[PDB]
Amino acid sequence: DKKYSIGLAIGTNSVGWAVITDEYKVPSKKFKVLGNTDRHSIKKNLIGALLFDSGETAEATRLKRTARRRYTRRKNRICYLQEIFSNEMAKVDDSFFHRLEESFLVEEDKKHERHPIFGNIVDEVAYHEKYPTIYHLRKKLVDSTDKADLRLIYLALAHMIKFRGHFLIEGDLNPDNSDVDKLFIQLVQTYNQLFEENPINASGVDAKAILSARLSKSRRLENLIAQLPGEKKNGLFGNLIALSLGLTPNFKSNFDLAEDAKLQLSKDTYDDDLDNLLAQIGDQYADLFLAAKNLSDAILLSDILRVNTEITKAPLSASMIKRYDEHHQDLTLLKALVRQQLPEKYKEIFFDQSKNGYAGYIDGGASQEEFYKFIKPILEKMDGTEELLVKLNREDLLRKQRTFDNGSIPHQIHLGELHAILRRQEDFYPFLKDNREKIEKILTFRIPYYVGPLARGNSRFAWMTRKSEETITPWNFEEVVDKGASAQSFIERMTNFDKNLPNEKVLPKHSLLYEYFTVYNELTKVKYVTEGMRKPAFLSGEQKKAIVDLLFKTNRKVTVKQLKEDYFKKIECFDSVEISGVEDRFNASLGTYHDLLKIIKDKDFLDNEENEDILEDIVLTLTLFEDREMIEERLKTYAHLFDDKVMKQLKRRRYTGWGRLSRKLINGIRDKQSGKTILDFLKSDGFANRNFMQLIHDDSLTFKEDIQKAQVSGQGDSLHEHIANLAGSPAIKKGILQTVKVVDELVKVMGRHKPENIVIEMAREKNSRERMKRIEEGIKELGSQILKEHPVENTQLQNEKLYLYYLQNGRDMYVDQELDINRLSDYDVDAIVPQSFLKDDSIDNKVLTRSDKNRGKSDNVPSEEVVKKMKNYWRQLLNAKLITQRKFDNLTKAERGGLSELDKAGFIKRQLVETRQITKHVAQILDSRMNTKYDENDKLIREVKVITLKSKLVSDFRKDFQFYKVREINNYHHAHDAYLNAVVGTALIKKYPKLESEFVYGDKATAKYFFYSNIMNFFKTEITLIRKRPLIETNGETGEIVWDKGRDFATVRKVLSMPQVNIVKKTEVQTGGFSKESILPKRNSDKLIARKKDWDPKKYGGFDSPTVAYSVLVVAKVEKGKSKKLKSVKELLGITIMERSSFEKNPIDFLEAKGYKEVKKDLIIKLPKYSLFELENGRKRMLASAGELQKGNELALPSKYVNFLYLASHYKGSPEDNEQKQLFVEQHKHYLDEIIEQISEFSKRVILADANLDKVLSAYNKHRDKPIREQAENIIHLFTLTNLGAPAAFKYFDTTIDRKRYTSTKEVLDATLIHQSITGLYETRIDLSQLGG
RNA sequence: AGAGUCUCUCAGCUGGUACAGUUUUAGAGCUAGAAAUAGCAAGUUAAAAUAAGGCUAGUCCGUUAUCAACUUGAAAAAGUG
DNA sequence: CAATACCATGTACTAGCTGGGAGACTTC
DNA sequence: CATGGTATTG
Ligand SMILES: [K+]
Ligand SMILES: [K+]
Ligand SMILES: [K+]
Ligand SMILES: [K+]
Ligand SMILES: [K+]
Ligand SMILES: [K+]
Ligand SMILES: [K+]
Ligand SMILES: [K+]
Ligand SMILES: [K+]
Ligand SMILES: [K+]
Ligand SMILES: [K+]
Ligand SMILES: [K+]
Ligand SMILES: [K+]
Ligand SMILES: [K+]
Ligand SMILES: [K+]
Ligand SMILES: [K+]
Ligand SMILES: [K+]
Ligand SMILES: [Mg+2]
Ligand SMILES: [Mg+2]
Repeated sequence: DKKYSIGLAIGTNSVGWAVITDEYKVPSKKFKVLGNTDRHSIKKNLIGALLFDSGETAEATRLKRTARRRYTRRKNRICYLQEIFSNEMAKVDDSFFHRLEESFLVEEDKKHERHPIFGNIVDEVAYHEKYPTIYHLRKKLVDSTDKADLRLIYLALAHMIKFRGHFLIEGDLNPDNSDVDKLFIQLVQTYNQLFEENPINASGVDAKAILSARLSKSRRLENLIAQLPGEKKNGLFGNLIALSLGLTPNFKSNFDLAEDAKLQLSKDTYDDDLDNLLAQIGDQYADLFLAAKNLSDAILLSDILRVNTEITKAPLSASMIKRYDEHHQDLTLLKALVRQQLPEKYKEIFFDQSKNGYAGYIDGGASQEEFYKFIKPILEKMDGTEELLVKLNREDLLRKQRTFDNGSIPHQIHLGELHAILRRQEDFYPFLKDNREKIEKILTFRIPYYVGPLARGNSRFAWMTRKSEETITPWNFEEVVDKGASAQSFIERMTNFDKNLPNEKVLPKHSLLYEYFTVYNELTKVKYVTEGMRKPAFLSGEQKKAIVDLLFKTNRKVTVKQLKEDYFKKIECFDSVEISGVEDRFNASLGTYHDLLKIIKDKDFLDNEENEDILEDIVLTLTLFEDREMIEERLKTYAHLFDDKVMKQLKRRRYTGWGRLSRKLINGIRDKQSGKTILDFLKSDGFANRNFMQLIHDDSLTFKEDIQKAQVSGQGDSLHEHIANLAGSPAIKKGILQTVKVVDELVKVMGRHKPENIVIEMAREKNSRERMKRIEEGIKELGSQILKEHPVENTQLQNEKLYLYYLQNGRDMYVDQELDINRLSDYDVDAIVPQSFLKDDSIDNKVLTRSDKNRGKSDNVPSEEVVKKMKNYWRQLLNAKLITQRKFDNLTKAERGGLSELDKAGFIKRQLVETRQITKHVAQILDSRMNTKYDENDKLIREVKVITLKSKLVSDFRKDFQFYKVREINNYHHAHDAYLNAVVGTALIKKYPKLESEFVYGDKATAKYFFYSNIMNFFKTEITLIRKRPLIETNGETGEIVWDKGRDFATVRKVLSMPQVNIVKKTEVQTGGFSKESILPKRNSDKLIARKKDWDPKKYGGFDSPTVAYSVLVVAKVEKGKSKKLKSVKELLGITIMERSSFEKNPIDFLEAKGYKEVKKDLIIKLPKYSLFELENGRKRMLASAGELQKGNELALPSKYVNFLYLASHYKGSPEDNEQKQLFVEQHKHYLDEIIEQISEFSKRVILADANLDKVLSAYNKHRDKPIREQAENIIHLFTLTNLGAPAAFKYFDTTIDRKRYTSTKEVLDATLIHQSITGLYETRIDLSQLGG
C-alpha cells in the first residue's frame, strides 16, 4: 500500500541511495537495535551512501605469479646442471655444491668451510687475484686450451645459465657474422651496382667507428653523411643508413613514389611494408634493402660487443673486462687527480657512503646516474679530467659489469661462450662431451607461451596436455608435451563460438570464405541508376560475380571510381551512373586472396572450388599457430602441391584475428526448399538481394528455424559471476554488485514491497610514461628535432598545454606557424567540436592554438579555410599517431558539410540519454531481478521501471535551483545525488510518459534540438529564451500532478538539510602482500621478519611493516614479570596476512603461542579494517589497524553554509543573477566566522587535535584581510581536518598543517562497537566495557 | 535497441622471457699506537633468497574477485528487525 | 606518552583472446 | 599517491 521509489548513484568508491515517496519526501523509520546496550531502537532517515576502497584489477597479482614461476624455473636450470656435474664433482670436491648452497649463512651457521670455491683462504684469494670478475674466468675458459678445475668450469657455465639473456632474436647468431666495416662496404657494393652513373667514393671512411659510436642515431647518420661529399642524409644511401641505424626513413622521394614507403626495421609489420615498396620499384632493389638489414644487425651487436672479434671467441666477456680495466685505470687517475687538486674532498668522495660519491656508488645506494650527477661538477672544476668528462657524457665512466643496460644481451651470445667452454673442456672430461647438447639445451630451452605452465591437474591457469605421463624436462619436452594440442587449446579456450550456432567455432578473420562472405554481403546491397532506368536496381547474380572476378580479384581495394569505369563503362557501356550503398571505396576486400596469389602464383588454383577445403585449412593453420616450425609441420600434408620456394613463403605468412560467424552458418546449412546456403543467397537472390540480417530473419526460409533449434543455453551464472563477466573496470564492477545488495536490503526494509521506479546514475571515469612514448614514437616517425631543441621529462607532460605543444610538433594547430614553448600561458586550448555540443575534455577533442579566434566561428567545427590550409599538416600528425583518426575527422568535418542540425540535435540528446553498455547491463540486472511475472500474452510485467540518467541532469538541476554540492565538506553529496536522481527521474517520466522509451529499460532536427534543450524547463517558473510557466505542472493526458513549484522545492531543501545521513564505510579484511617488500639489513628489533624459516633477522635482516588482515579482541591473561604471575588483560591483536591461515586453523593455539593464557574463546571478536566504535559525546572512531584509529564522524554543515561556500569560492548565468549571488555573499560575510565556529565546535567534540585546531584558528585570524573568494577557497581545505577517515595533511593559504594521528586503540576496548548492515539501517551495538575479567 | 562489415581507439584476462635492485656470506686490508684513533691502501665480482611457505609433489600452487552481526549448519547456505 | 619525520621494488620485451567507445556502409 | 609501520626525539 505504501508506494516509494529508489535513487542510486553508482561510483567507483561509493554507492549512494535514497528512498522517496509520492511527494518526493524521504521516509524515516524506527529500526530495532541489537546487542547489549540501553538502546533498543533508533530513528533512521532512508537515505545514505556506502563507501568502499577501490576494487583492484588482477594485473599486479599476475605479474607476481609469473615472476614466481621464473624464479622456480631459474632454480631448476641450476639444479639440472648440478645433477649433471654430480658424480664427477664428487671426485674433485665432495662438498663444493654444499658450500654454494650455504654461502648465505653466517660462519656460525655454516657446516662447511667459509670459502665457497676452494674451501681454503689461500686458494680463494688466489682465484680473485687472477679472476677479479666472473668474465675474466669466462674468457679464460673460452680461449685457453689447458685442462681446467671442474669447479671453475661449473661456475662459468652456471653463471651463463642463471643469467642467460633474452630471446628476442630468432635463429642463430655468430659474432663477426655482422662486421660493421664489412657490412657497410657490402652496402656500398650493392648500391654502386644499381647506380653505375651515380657511385659513392667510400675510401677513407671509417664506417666501423662512426656507426658503432655510442651516439644518437641521427648524429651518427650526420657523421657518416658528412664523410660522403655530394651525398645528403635524405638521399637514397642516407635513407638506407638511416634505416640501418633504426630510424624511420621515407623512401617515397628516393624512388618518385605515390605510396609513402615509410620503413622501420623495428616494427613487426616491416617485411610487408618492404614488399609494397618492392612491388613499385621492382626486385632489383631487394639486394639493397637486404644489405641494410644486415648492417642494422651489425650496429646493434656493436652496442653490446665493443671488442675486436679476431682476438677472442668471448667478445662479451672481453667487453666486460674492458669495462673493468678502464674502470681501474680511470679510478687510479681520478684518485690521483683529486688527491693533488682537491685533497679536502677526498674523504667525502671515496669513504662517505651517505654521499653520491664513489663510496656511495660502490657501497651506498647511489646509482650510476646519481654518481655521474654528483661527480660531473667535480670533474669540470679540476684540470686533466677532459677524457673522464668525455666518458661521463657517453655514459661510459667507471662502469660496473652487472648493470641495467645488460638487457640488450641476446642469449645467443651467452650460448656462444657456453658452447666454446664445453668444446674446450670436453676433451678432458668425458661427461661434458656426453652432456654438451644437454647443457646447451638448459640454456636455450624456454617454455613456449602457447604451452603455459607444465601442470598436472592443480593449476586453474594451465591448459597443457601431455603425450605421455612423465616428468617434463628441457630434453624430453618435444616428446612428452603435445605442443600441437597445447598450442591449439591456447587459442580455442579463448575464441568465441558462433552465437547463431553455439556449437560451431568461429572462422578465422582472414579465411577466404569469410572474406567472400563480407564482400558479397556488402555488394548485394549496392544499387545503381542510369538515364533510361526508371528506378535504381540491385546487382544481379551475374553482375556481382562479374564485379568480383574483374575488380575484387584484381585489386586489393575496389573504389567506386573503379566500379563506374572498370565495370559499368567497360562492360555495361554506361557513361554516367549513380551508385548507392557504398561511399568512396568498398569496406570489404579479398585481402587473403591477393596474399596467397602473390605466394603461390596460381590464380586458377585459387579459383578452383575443389581447393576450398585446402585453402581454408591453410589459413586456419596460419591463424591458429605462430611458431614457424609448427606451421611448417601442419602444412607438410600439402607439400606435394607447391614448390619448396612457395612452401617457404607460405610459412612466413601468418594471420591473427577471428571473425564472428562460423563456416557452418556462412556456407554450411541450407534452406530446405531452395537448397542454398547463406553465401549462395548473397551470390544470387533473384531481385530481392537479401543480406545476412534479412536471410536469418526471413520466415519464408529455414535459416531462422535452424538458428533457434541450435540454441543451447546452459547453466546460469550467479549474480557475482554475471557481474564479473561484464565488460568494465573491476572498480566499477565492485560498485555494481554493491548496488544490487543495497537494493535488496532497501526492499526488505519496505516490507518486501517493490518500488515504483529505480533511478540509477553511473559516474563517468604511469600515465605520464605513456605520454612520453606517444611523443617519442611520434617525433621519430615525424623526423622532427624538437626533443633535441627542447628536452622534457615524463612528469612535465601532465601539463595540458605542454603535452599539446609536443603532440603538435611545436606548431599552431589552426595556423601554419610555430609556437613558443616559453609562451604557453598566452596561448589557448580549444575544443574541436564545441563543448556546448560535445562534453569532451580529452586530448582527442582539444587543440593548442595561439588564439582560438583563428578557429573561425565558435558555434561549429573549425572553418573550411582552416581545413584547406592545415589538412596536410594534420595528416602528418595523424600518420605520426600524434592525433587520432577521430581527432582528424572532427578537425576536417567542415569540408564534409560541417556540423549538421541533426548532429547538434544528437549531441544534446546524448548529453541527457545514457547509452553506455555498462549502464544498460546494470539496468538489465535490476530489471530482471524486480520484474519476474508474465501476463496473458506471456510478455514481461514491468512493475518496476528502471530509469537511467546522466549526471548532467541533476548537476544542472543543482545549479539552476541552488542546491549546490561541495564534495570536500563531507560524504553526504553521494546520498544527496541519489535522492535528486530519484526526484528528477520520477518527475521527468511522470511529466512525459512518452520519454519512457528513451529512459526506461525494456522493449525536424530543429524540433528535437529545441525539445531536448528545453526538456528540463517544466521545473522552472520563468524561462528566458522570456516565457513563463504555471506554479503547478501536471501531466497533460492523465491530469496527475508531477511538480508543485511552491511546495516541492521546499521538500528537496528539507531533505538536503537533514543532518542524519547513513554514511557507511564498508569494513574489509585486508589482503595482498604480506608486508613491505624491501629487504632490510640486520638490526636488533622484533619488528623484523625472517625471509626464511631459519634466517634469524638479527643475523640476516628481513622484512618489517606487515599488513594486518584483521584485528582480534582478546580477553585473556598474560604472564607478568619474572614470576610469570597471571594478569587479566583486554587488548587488540593484529592478525597479519601471513599469520591469518595459522590463526584461523586453531585460534586458541595461535593465541597461546603469542603469550595469552585462559583465552575467553567466546569473547573473541573479529574486527576488520574500518570497524566502527562510538565513544563519548557522539565521537566515533574507525579501526585503521590494531594500533591506529581513523576519524569516524561526519560534519553535517548546515545547507546555508554549504551554499555560501559554493557561491563565495566560485566553485555562472546572467549578469544580474551573478550580481545577486555576489550581493548575497557580501551580505552574509559573517558566515565565515560561523563556519569556523561550526568547525571548531565539531573539532573540539570529536576530532581532538588541540595543536592543529589552534593552528587553524591562528591561520584564519591571520588572513582575515584576504579576499572573500580566497578565504572561502581555503576554508574548503579546512574540512580535511574534519573529514571522515584517515587523517591527512592540508594547508590553509601558505600555512601547512600536518596530520594528527590516533596512534592508540586502547580507548575503543571500552567503547561501543557498532556492526552495521550494508545500508547502516540495521545495527548491532556492543558495549565493550562489559568485557574484561 | 540488436546484428555483420570497415577505420581508429581504450580497457579486461591469460601465457612466455630478460635486466637490475636488495639482503647475508666470500673476495687475507696495511701501518703507527696499550687502546682511543690517525695515515694510507682497497672498491667493479660471486653464491644464495626474492613473498613465510603448501600438498596435490606438479619444472604445480601462494598478493584479483567476494566478506556487518546473530541463529541454525561441518560447511554450502538459508533465516532474523 | 606527543610531535615529528621518513619510508614504501623497478624496468624491459613479447604471444594471444575478449569486450567497451567513436565515425561510417548495410540490415532486423 | 596515500596512509599505515617504524624509529627518533623529546
Ligand atoms: K513513488
Ligand atoms: K606481461
Ligand atoms: K663453522
Ligand atoms: K660501441
Ligand atoms: K655530405
Ligand atoms: K650503489
Ligand atoms: K650487483
Ligand atoms: K567506405
Ligand atoms: K597466427
Ligand atoms: K613439391
Ligand atoms: K590565454
Ligand atoms: K580483497
Ligand atoms: K668482505
Ligand atoms: K576474504
Ligand atoms: K558492514
Ligand atoms: K596486447
Ligand atoms: K576492438
Ligand atoms: Mg620459492
Ligand atoms: Mg644480483
